[PDB]
Amino acid sequence: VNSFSGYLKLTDNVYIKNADIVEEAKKVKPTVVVNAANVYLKHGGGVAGALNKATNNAMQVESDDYIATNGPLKVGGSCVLSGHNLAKHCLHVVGPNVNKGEDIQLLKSAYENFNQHEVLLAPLLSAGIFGADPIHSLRVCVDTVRTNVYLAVFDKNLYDKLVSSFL
Ligand SMILES: O=C1CCCN1Nc1ncnc2[nH]c3cc(F)ccc3c12
Repeated sequence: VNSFSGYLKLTDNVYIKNADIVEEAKKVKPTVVVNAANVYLKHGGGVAGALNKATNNAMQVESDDYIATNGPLKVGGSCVLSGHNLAKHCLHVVGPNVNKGEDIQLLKSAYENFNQHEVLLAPLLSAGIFGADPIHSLRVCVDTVRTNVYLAVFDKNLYDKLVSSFL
């Protein structure tokens, strides 16, 4: 038993809710919140900008030190950093950004990072400003992630579409 509330159960291990991931994280304090990161951990907009804003820019300060030490992430890769006031940890995962011409097949690799964590609160990778089809992203999630994932979808219209079309 865990504290996630109001989710629709899609599969054995995948759950979905129309919610603002920032508000959900603040209320749940999950062990892991996933960020929709880029390879430079520049959290300027989308989910990343919202999560970073909710940390009062502490996520960005920590991220800049991470990059200065380690260099950029790989597309499809991830790193674990602090969850600040939102979660114990933030798993920064880089899905491919279609608006940069990145290969979509990397989306499966991106989701594989979730399997290193027993339970996660997450957005749909490569959705939103990353330009992928969220219905495809949901399919890859269900077919790749084996750990327990609670997906927060900000847009109510999109949430209803994802549910209604789910196979
Ligand atoms: O809806 C979708 C589907 C693909 C990613 N994505 N974006 C979010 N998904 C969940 N929670 C979110 N909170 C936000 C706050 C913002 F300012 C901007 C975007 C989001 C967001």
